[PDB]
Amino acid sequence: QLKTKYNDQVRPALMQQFGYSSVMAVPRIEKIVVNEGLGSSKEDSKAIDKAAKELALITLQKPIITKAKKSISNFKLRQGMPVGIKVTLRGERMYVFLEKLINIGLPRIRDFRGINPNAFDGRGNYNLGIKEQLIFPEITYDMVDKTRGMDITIVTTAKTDEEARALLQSMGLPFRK
Amino acid sequence: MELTAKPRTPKQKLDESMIAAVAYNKENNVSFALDRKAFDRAFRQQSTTGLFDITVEGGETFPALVKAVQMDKRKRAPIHVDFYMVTYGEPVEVSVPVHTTGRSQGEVQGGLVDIVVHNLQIVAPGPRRIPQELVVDVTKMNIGDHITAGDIKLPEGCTLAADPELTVVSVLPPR
Amino acid sequence: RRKLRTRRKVRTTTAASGRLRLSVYRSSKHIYAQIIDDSRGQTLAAASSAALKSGNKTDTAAAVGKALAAAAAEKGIKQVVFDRGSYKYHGRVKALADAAREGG
Amino acid sequence: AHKKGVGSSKNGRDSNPKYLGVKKFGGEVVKAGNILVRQRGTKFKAGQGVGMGRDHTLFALSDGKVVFINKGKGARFISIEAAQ
Amino acid sequence: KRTKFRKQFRGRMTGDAKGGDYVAFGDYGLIAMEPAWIKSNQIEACRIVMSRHFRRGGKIYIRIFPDKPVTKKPAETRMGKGKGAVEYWVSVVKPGRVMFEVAGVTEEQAKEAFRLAGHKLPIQTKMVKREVYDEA
RNA sequence: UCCCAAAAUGUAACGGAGGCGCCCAAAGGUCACCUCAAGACGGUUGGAAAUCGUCUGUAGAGCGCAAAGGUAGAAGGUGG
RNA sequence: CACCCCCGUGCCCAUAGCACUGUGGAACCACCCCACCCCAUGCCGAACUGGGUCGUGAAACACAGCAGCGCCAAUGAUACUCGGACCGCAGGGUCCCGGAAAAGUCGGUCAGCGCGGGGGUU
Ligand SMILES: [Mg+2]
Ligand SMILES: [Mg+2]
Ligand SMILES: [Mg+2]
Repeated sequence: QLKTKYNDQVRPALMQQFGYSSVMAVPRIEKIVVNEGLGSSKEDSKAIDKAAKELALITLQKPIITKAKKSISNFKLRQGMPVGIKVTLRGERMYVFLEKLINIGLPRIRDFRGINPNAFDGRGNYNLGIKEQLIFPEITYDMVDKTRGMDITIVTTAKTDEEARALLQSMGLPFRK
Repeated sequence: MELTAKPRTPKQKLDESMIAAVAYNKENNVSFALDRKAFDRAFRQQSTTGLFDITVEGGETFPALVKAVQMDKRKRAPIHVDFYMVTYGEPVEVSVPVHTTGRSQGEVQGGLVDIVVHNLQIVAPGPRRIPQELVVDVTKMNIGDHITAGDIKLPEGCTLAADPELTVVSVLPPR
Repeated sequence: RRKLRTRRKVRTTTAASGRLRLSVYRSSKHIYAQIIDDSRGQTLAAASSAALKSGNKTDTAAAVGKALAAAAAEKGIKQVVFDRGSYKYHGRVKALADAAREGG
Repeated sequence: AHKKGVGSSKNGRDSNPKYLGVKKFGGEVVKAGNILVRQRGTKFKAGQGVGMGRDHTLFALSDGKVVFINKGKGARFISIEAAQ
Repeated sequence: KRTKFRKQFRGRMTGDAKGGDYVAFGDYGLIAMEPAWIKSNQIEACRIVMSRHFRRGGKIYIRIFPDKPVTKKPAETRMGKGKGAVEYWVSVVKPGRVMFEVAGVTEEQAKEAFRLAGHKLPIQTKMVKREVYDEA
């Protein structure tokens, strides 16, 4: 259930593609997240639950309610009030859910075709903006509430985006060429 | 320029037409007090890209460049000066004037060419051969033609201290 | 981060205290259970675990605490004070403590 | 009643009695209890031997001589290099 | 002319120029030789005058904006507090200062662009040219 | 509470501005820990700001209210 | 203080900071590894923490170079002013006498000074 081809396919192939002075200095993956900035447009003391309950069975992790920065701008805004939802993943659970996506997640996506190329976190870090939650190996509409979405963050030691992509792809990732 | 005295007391001159400067480098920072008029007729030309003979009373010719002059308000009259003894292979950096030449294709056109930056300071000049001016094109310039430092030809060696893309001049429109 | 060490350290009064402080660098397995005298940038004792260890390091725990408590003896110190670091007074460090906090 | 503004805005009547400053200066044989500085925030920070009241006031716990120390501004201290 | 927003009132005192360079933005320039209070409306009085003499090029610099509110007698009384936030706005010029400095027009088409512009100022001014090389 | 007030304190005017007659079971005691504003690139209903992420970032934020002083080794932000 | 270097802790607390670059490894350090429970992240043993290699030095750190930026900063002349003595109707200003800036310039530095422990000079 992963990590060998992680190094192997990635790591080695990396020196066998690049030239790293170590295995330490090779782009890896720090953490995968699931931001759930729902509500606001939907102040459902009830809807908030859909997410967590959900996120947790598809990310196997109780998330936190990233309450409003207390920001109270012109439109609907106020103090520190439940707005979004954060769920960070690293190492295990990361790879454990991660794999789902590389395996089932995206592959099992209606209208799916691949994912955008163009550099993101010039930090050598990549970004993923998922939408409809209806494409999850867990997501059950015949057992949920309504239907929503979500955003995922790729945190990678990658110093450069060049080094990023590869890692990202070899490790499992589709590109719409 | 035959400056002679150099005491801390300028009485013996403040009345008597005589300016009061100081010059140095890092070595000697000798006290100074030259003639008003002389310097007055002097600095004019050479400005700050002009070195002249400094034979302080006693016969000890010296080489220096005009550093910073601080003249009187209420009276365009000048009062204090700074000379930076010329070096040999490097003085520091200097301040060089931007100059236009040849009628511009903007003047006649319908507008007037404006020199955004009058004098311009460039990194390293090279003592012994330091540009006491800097002619510049303008003709090509038309309806809003900006010319930056990274344009003006350079006097073999000198490097531009001023940001290149910086508008040294630009043809201004009518009204 | 650092904050933690400077808060802990700062909270520990210097010469208003009169007492002495014992440190510790146990984020490594190279603790240093150092003892310093307020004013003078002097160190009175110390009882690391640098002189070998036998194999233990997170285990040499109370060892170094013991190696220090009795250590001051050859100086003769009665009142001292714990200026731990980030090290949130757990077991590893509590070691040195209790160890010394009784061996003294 | 009527239909305007209770009181006329933009005034300028009254202010406050006010005090503060430095009660004891550099080299004054303070005493147990003497107050040495009325400040507001922590202009002068409690040095060595100088107890600091609740209003950032600054007093002397023991006796001795008053000492002033100011490192690059920001942080200043009043100490008590006692005589004896 | 007038400032865009602010506090409201002020005071009054004097000492000679402090930040009125010389050459900058132009080849010719006008300098005030007496401590005064330039009324914004006495600036317009210049600008406009100066304009007329010129047709285009607009190489006229007014480096003396009015940062200063003055006041007035509401009619007479005295029993009340400070007054007339809006009498007008003033810009304190001091000796040596530079209110004006055209550039581009003939030496002469410059010595008239001021002459007139000088006939409507509460003080005495003289024109100037170059050798002005302090900071740049 | 600022300015006037003339670098100690103090100082007037129907002089120039602004607040208070409260609030907090915890917004307190102590003990642990965290640390801001803001922009840039990249990201889902979003798309101006805002939720997440990655850099910069002595703080340009915060401090129940008015301002000043003060403060990140916290007086700022959480829990026992 | 025999020479060095390294780890902890000071004084000092930007002329001791930053950056760009290079040096260091298996003594030290750090990353790293696992981590059910001790104790723990309002979600994540990321950080706290418990038990430990290898591998690396890449990151972090330590060190050294360097000055493009920061930080420091003259002198000369000046602003101002105690005191003395004057001017202009007034705005304002001057003379003699001591004090004397601020900004800028010459130039300056990428510290210095301790205590203790460790490992080296095959
Ligand atoms: Mg005197
Ligand atoms: Mg006098
Ligand atoms: Mg004098």
